Amino acid sequence: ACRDGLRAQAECRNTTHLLQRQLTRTQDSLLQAETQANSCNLTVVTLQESLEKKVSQALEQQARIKELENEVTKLNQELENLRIQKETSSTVQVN
Amino acid sequence: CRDGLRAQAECRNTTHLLQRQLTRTQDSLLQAETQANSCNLTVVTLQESLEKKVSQALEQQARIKELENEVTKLNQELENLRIQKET
Repeated sequence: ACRDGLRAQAECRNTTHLLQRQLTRTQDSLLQAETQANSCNLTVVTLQESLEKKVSQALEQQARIKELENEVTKLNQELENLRIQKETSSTVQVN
Repeated sequence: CRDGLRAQAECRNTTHLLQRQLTRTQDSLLQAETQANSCNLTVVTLQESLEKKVSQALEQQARIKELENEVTKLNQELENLRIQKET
């Protein structure tokens, strides 16, 4: 009889009911994932900020190392010059 | 019956709309998870680059201190030798 109809209507009502709950739960999971992505992005920006500072600082240090190397070379040459002056202090032309 | 045929066609249209919304939301969910996973990789990449740059800055600071010590040393040697000469 119309028993078949009542059963079909119940099935459809149950299915829509279930789908609504699944939809709400999936949307909630979506928003949770988006919340995680947002937080992660701030972490990325913070790391990028710190890396920029360190990259600049490393370059500054390399310039300073170069400056100091040049000074050590200069002072070593001055010491070497004094040693050579002593080495040659008795050297004359004899021919 | 007809009381059921109408109620059924409607409930069918609603089922389909909800199934469509669910699919869309699931797909957006997967995309958001991928954004989070990609971001996680970027974090690891940056953490490792930052660790190397921090370590480089430490090595370079050690070198700077060594060189500064050498400069002071040589400067004093030169001053002692210069005072000694013709005093």
